[PDB]
Amino acid sequence: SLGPQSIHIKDAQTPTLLFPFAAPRVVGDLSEAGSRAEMEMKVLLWAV
Amino acid sequence: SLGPQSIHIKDAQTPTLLFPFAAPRVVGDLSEAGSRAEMEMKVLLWAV
Repeated sequence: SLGPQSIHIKDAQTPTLLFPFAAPRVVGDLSEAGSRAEMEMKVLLWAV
Repeated sequence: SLGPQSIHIKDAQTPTLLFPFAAPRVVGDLSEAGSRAEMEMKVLLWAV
């Protein structure tokens, strides 16, 4: 809604499909592997 | 070491066995299952 009136944008949606192809992270310049080996496992499992 | 002198306690040790039977947590009065289902998986995997 702007000042004088409103704008209809998104109706309402109920999904049917789902495609979790989430690439975790492309960073390798930190020597990060100990925290990364659990953070990416978060990014897969508990996120999806 | 106290004031005047020192006390020898632990020599030095290098292990041979290892037994990780760590029970994660016995708490059930919080409705905690969403965070618990990753915290216990930490307590097993990345801790050991």
